[PDB]
Formats: sequence, C-alpha cells, structure tokens
Amino acid sequence: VQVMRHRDDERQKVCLDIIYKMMPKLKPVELRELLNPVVEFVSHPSTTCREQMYNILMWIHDNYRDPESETDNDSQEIFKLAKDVLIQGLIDENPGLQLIIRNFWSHETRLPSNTLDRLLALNSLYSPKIEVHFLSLATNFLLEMTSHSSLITPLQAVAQRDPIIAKQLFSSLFSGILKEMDKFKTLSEKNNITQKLLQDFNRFLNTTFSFFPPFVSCIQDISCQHAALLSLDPAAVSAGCLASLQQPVGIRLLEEALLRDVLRWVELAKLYRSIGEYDVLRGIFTSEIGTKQITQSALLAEARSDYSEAAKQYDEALNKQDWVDGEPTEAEKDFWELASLDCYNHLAEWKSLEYCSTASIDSENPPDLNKIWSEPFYQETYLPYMIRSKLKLLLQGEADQSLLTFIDKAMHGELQKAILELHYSQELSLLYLLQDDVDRAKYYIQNGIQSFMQNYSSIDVLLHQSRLTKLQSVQALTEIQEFISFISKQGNLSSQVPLKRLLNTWTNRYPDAKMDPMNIWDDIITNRCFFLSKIEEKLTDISSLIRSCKFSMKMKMIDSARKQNNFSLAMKLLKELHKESKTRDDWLV
Amino acid sequence: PGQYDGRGKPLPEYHVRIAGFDERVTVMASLRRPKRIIIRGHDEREHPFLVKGGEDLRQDQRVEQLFQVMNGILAQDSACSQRALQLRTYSVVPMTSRLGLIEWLENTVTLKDLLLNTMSQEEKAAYLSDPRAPPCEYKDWLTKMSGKHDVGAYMLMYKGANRTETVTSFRKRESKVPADLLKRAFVRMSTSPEAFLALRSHFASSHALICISHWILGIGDRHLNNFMVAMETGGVIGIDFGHAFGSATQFLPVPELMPFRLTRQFINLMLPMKETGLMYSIMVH
Repeated sequence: VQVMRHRDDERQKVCLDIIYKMMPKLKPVELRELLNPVVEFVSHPSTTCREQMYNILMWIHDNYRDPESETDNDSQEIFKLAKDVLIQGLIDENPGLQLIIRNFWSHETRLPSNTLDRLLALNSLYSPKIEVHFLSLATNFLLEMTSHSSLITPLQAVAQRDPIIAKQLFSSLFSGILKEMDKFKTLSEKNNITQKLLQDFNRFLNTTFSFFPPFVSCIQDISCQHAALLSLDPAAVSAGCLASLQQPVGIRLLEEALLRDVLRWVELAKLYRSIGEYDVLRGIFTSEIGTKQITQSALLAEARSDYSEAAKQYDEALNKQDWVDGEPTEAEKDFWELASLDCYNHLAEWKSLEYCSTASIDSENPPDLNKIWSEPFYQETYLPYMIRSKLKLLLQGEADQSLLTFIDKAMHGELQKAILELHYSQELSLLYLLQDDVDRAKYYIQNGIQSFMQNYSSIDVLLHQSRLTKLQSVQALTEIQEFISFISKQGNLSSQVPLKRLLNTWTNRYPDAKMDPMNIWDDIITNRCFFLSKIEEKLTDISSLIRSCKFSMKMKMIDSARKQNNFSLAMKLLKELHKESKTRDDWLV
Repeated sequence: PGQYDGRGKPLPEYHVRIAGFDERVTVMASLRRPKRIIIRGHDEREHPFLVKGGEDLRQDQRVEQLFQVMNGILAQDSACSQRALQLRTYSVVPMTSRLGLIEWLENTVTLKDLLLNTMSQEEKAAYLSDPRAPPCEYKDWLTKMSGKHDVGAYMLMYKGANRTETVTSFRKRESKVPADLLKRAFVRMSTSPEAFLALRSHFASSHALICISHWILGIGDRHLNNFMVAMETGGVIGIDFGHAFGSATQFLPVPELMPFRLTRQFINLMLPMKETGLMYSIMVH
C-alpha cells in the first residue's frame, strides 16, 4: 500500500493491474482498507491509470451489488464509496472516457427506460461533489431515449455550453413530463410521486455547499408550477438566497406559498431585509408579527425619523411583567429584540449595543466564544452587530481588550476562518492596521476589493437600490486604500505639502447630503477622523488645522443629519460637541 | 415652441427649427376625434404631436406648471429624494383659443385597454357585453331600488336604500370580476420573476404618488381613460383634465366623494400584503 502512493506512473499502472487481477478472491473485510488508496488517483494525470481505476469500479459496483443480502456494513459501504467516485467520473478532462462511463450508465437496467422513472432515478445520482453540470447531463440522459430531427442534436450540443439555456432546458423538460404524466399513475401514486420528489428536492437543498445560481434558481422555479411542491422548505430556501444572491426567485416562491405560516413570514422578513424595500418590511410587523399595542406605537415612530421613542418602547415591550391579555407568541419575541438592535444601530448607540447583542444568549458576563459561533442564529444576526458595535466603539480610543484576542483565537480552523475572511475583511484590515500587520491588512483589503467584485457581479441588472447599497461603500474602501498608499510613501513626514494636498482633497471630495444616510456617513466620518488621529500619532499648527478639518467634517455631518430629519442624532452630536464648541468663537456661533 | 421655459438664458441656435411634415395623419377613434402628425426637425430627429381643436386649452398649461412646482418641492427634501419620487409632466402648447397641441408619448396604452386585452376571450366578453354585466347589473339594480328608468333614479337611490342592502348588492358585482387581473397583466409580459417585482414596485409608487397629489388640488372624474400606463418601464401617467379645484362634487348632479381611485384591482395586486405597507408609506411620506 505504501509503494502505491509513490511518484511513478508505470508502477501505479501495474499495481492497479494486479489489484484488478486479484479481485474476485479478496475478502470484503480488508477491501474497505484496500479501496481507500485506490480512489486517491482522481487528481492524477495519465488516462491509462485513471482508466484502470474506473475499470475496477465497473465490476465492484456490478457484482458487490448486495441484492438486499444483509451481510455487513463494509460490504454494503463499499457500494456507497464506489458509487461516489463512479458518479464523480463524469467531469474528467478526457472525452471518450466520458463516452465509456456514459455508455455504462446508459446501458440496459442501469437506469430504467420507461420514460420518467428514468428521471426519478436521475434525481438520485446527484452527488453534490458535482452539481455544475447535472442539468446538462440530465437532459442528455433524457433525450437519449429518442430513438424533422435535424435540430435536436445541435440543441443537445448547445445545451452543454451556457448555464442559462441548460437551466431553461431542464425547467422546460421536467415540467413538461410532470404536466403530461396524467395518462396513468393515479392520485395516490401521484401523491406518492410528489412525496418522493419533494423529498429529493429537500435533499438537494440540504446537500449542496458551493451554491450555484442557475441550479438554485432552477429548482426554486420548477417548484412553483405544480400543485404539490409549494411547501418546500421555508427554513433553508431563505438561507440559500441569503448568500446565493438569488433573492427575487425565492420571494416569488414564498408569495405563492403564502397564497392558497409564521416562520414563512419571519424568513420573508429576513429575505426582504437585504434588497431594500423597507415599506413591505414595515408592512409585515403590523399584520402578523404584532397584535399588541406597542408594535403599532413603535412602527408609527419608526416610519419617520423618530428613532428614540420606538427604541424606548421596546425594552418596555420585552421586560414587561404581567400582560395577561394575550401573550407574545412564537412570532414577535425575537423581532422586538432584533428591531431594538437595529433602531439602536440607526443612531449613535456604541455603548449600549454590545450589551443587547450578546447579553441574551448566556450568563451575566461576556463568555464570548464558540457559544456565539454555534447555533448560527447566534452567528448570522447577533454577530454582525456585535463586531460592528465592537470596532465602532474601539476606534475612538480605548483599550477594551477583547476583540484582539477574540479574532486571535478565531482565525484558526476551517469554519472559523472561511467566514471571517470570506465576508468582512475591512474592519479586520483596520484593526490589523491597529495591530500593525499592514501587509496582512494589505491582503485583506485586496480580498475586500475582490469580494466587492464577487458580490457586484451576480447582482442583477434592474434590481435597483440593492446595487446602490452595495455601491456606496467603495469611497470608504478607497479611503483606507489611500491611507495605506499614503503612509508607505516616505516623503510625507519630512515636509508638509502632501499633507496639505491630502487635506485639500479630503475637504474637497465629499459625500453629499440628502442622498447618503447617516450610517455610511458615520462610516466615512469616523474612518477619516480616525485616520486624522492616526497620522497625528505618526508625526510624533497642524493640530489646530486637523481640528479645523475635523470640525468641518462633523459640521457637514450635522447639517446632513438636519436635512434627513434625524434631530436626535444631531442633538446628541451637538451635545457631545457643546464643550467642543467652547474652544473657538466662530465654531460657537 | 414648448421651449422657452425660463430657467436660464435662452438660446435659439439649438432649438428645433421646423423643417418638414409627414406624409401621414392618424386618427384617434374617440368622441372629439383628435388627429395626430409626425413633424420633423432640422436637428435630424422626429417629434410626434396630437391636434385637438374646439377646446379652450388655457388651464391645462397652468396645472402642468403647478405639477412642475409640485415635483420641484418633492425632490427638494431628503426622505423622498432617497426613493426618487417624481411626477411625469408633459407639454401642451396653447396655439390660440380653441386650438392647442398635445405632446405625445411612445407605445403607451390606456388603463382600460390594458385591462380589456389582458383578459382572455371569455372574461373580456363578460365584462364588455353580458346579460349580468357589472354595468348592466348595476343599471338593473338602479331600476330595482328606484322604480324609474332614467336619470333622477340616482337621486332617488339614497332615499330608497339602506346601507347593508347596497353593501351586499355591491358584493354581488364585486364577485363578478377576477381578483389579480392586474397581476395577470404583469405576468402576461414580464417573462422573468427577476423583473416582475421591479415592475410591480414601480407601478405601485407611481399610482400612490399621483393619488396623493390628485387630492391637494382635488380633481374628481378620474374614470378609466385618464391613466396612460407605459409598458416600457412600468409607469402610469394621467391625462384629460375635467375640473380643477374641488368642483367636481359641487356642480355635478350626482356628486362623488372619493379623493381618488383605489378600487379592487390596486388592492388585489398587492396581495398577499394588505394595503398597509407600501402605498401607505408612500402617501404619508
């Protein structure tokens, strides 16, 4: 077994040759040992060796079938571990070999050939090792049993070319068969067939990992054309369209589900929470997530810019005592807390946000660890406000000693790394500039720019305000980019003119009022004055000058808060600025 | 003309000097029968126009300038400048008395045309010509609860009918029309559920904004052919003005007290949301 894993080709050919020769005498208890070095060769060149690897499995499937023999777990586990690789051998970089394997699969009594039990077995061999081509392979298998005909084989040849026409072709073909199966297979068998179909589709959505947008959209489209498949899974459809960038097919699926029932609306709220459309958001918690007399009296102060009274009637709404008139059901105890978090975040709640985000899952003190990582409800919603409130509290100047060590223990592993580097990376690059690993922070801002391309690619052409919400952040991204590209240049600190140029292009180039809300405003304002303090730390009348540009930035912020009706945020900003406006005279007036 | 709108120093060097007329006129099969011509520009483009004669068009220019100052305020603020709320004004030029020209749009359809040919062969026929047609059932019920066979029976209607009797007879014709006829119109043509929703949101925002600004200067007589739905980008715009201020309920014999039209169809399009989240938010904003 050791020499089989070495680095020469003819040795690896002849060992598979003798293993094929010694096949129908070896015992199945050690075959589970034997077969695991065999299927380590699919990442190897040289079609001879891979050809023999798929030569032996063509019999290990064909006569270790175990026809309900009930012999072992290994003897009917090798069947699964062989079916896995004999499925994955349909995507190799060698045609003709695919002709061999598909001549095996298309052979008699390998997939049944009436018309549609064909397709029912075709759902079985999905295996999310492959999903990218399954629609094309499936329509090839479907139109194989065809034998005024000159168009169908170029149609099958163009089918394997773009994902869009393959998606359309599968959604046409399956719906056509399922519409026209009604010459037989009566209602009990109809209900049974749709039972197995819905089971297979739930299996699909729970198996797939690297989400592929035409496939996700294909199944969620073909679900909404027959009278059974509607109640698919209102818990994982939404979680697929949170990070598949495929919202407005799942929205239409949930509306067709709600027509003709609480978790449906909760996931619909989570679905519409990302594509804007806040009017239908607020028009949900006055319909089903409600039937109290504090929900309306908070939503009618949340529809305008009155984001203090609706906050102050949410803690009263949740730590109430008696309330014997009807209790808060399974719909709104979550939402009162979550909307309390969001209406905190809408204004400058950077002290009492960490508390309400992480102080609902555990004991008194913050034990913050895998507890906030496990049960990913605690990781999808409570976590982003936690990390946001964290660093937007840290950046003004404290020590606070938690987030440093928290990300230090976080960035170790698979699923504690492939989220904290997949998603955010900007605030992480910022706290890495705090931790002075700017080259790591350079890699992180690089992946952030790449991530913006990755998001903004698959957002559709006409779904407006989603594009705008994704689009506004790039001024902050190039702001930290120009800070990095400024500070690596040496000739700044021994002079004054590039500092004056940076001050002038900062005081010139702005965001505008009445078109950018105060969250992105607060992003760029705190980011830029933090950089002002950072370069003040680096050069260790420009204190008065940096105070001047600081005060102009926050005064522009004040007037924008006045223009977009946020009287409370500008109120608390001027009250923080009141002693700050005791320094000068013109700033006072 | 139609230029010289004020608002800066005017310059005739790039204005459209006329250079050519079409070899075509097109009639509108209506009561007043306007005609339509396809005039040409020296700046290498076309401009179509509609001719209506015999009508004093010296008030519609005034209300269009009112619409201009209205949606000049509507983009002055912040919270409506987010969601980009705008009225689509257009230009009618007052040639003389009893002669003016209508600026014309492209591939628009009337609201009643959309609701008619959206329907299939059956329900369109049942809405137009039925023995139990909701026009014909309504006039038959008018002869039921009055006794007469002419106008004045409507004036008799309120002294010979209670509330709930009319409520049930109103359901007896509200049941005679399918609910999501407007959504059947949007599903007839959108051919993508990616685009369907950004079509529907645009329709809703348009109709809500023109209904909240058809009340401040209150205008009655909003029947079906005062709504030009544009299929090109999902927008409805309004034409054919009857009465300027609150005047359609005083001097008319059978008055009307609805501030605008929000009937069954604008309800059932927004299903399965109640009419409480979107139209409400736009109107209150």
